[PDB]
Amino acid sequence: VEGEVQIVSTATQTFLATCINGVCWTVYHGAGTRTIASPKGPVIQMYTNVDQDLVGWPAPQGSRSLTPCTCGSSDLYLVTRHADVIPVRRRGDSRGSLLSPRPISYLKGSSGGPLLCPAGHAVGLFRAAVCTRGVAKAVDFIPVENLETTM
Amino acid sequence: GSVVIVGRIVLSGKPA
Ligand SMILES: [Zn+2]
Repeated sequence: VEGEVQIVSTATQTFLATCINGVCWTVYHGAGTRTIASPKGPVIQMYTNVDQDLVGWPAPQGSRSLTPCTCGSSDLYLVTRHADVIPVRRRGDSRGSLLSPRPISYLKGSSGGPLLCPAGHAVGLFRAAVCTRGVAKAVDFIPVENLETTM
Repeated sequence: GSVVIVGRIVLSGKPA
């Protein structure tokens, strides 16, 4: 079985990476310019865009890529590091509102994960949780278009 | 340092 989402870790933190179109993407605030481990040694990033808070390495072993969304839906679904699916209503180019706010703890460790559309295709990459007193009611995400463009 | 893969998630729930 191959996975589209990788649960990754650095010495300091744990987060997620998502394979889209042959590339393993994640948030620059989690990886930085770090290289990714492989059994033949570390492999350097293929893309790095601090502005978009995006980095990309060649897709790793045991993974499969996600297909970018093309339906244009606003009913998104966030997948957490625990495999939980959270419905999100898209509010704009890079933001959506949780249909049911969750305590921030529920979304921790998930940056880099995918925002999926009704067809399970990639809409964007979860960037950051937008909190209000410890409760995550919305999220910021990097549109797949930015990834497509970076490539 | 290096980013290591600690686990994986299959979106379809495929057991195989
Ligand atoms: Zn779609």
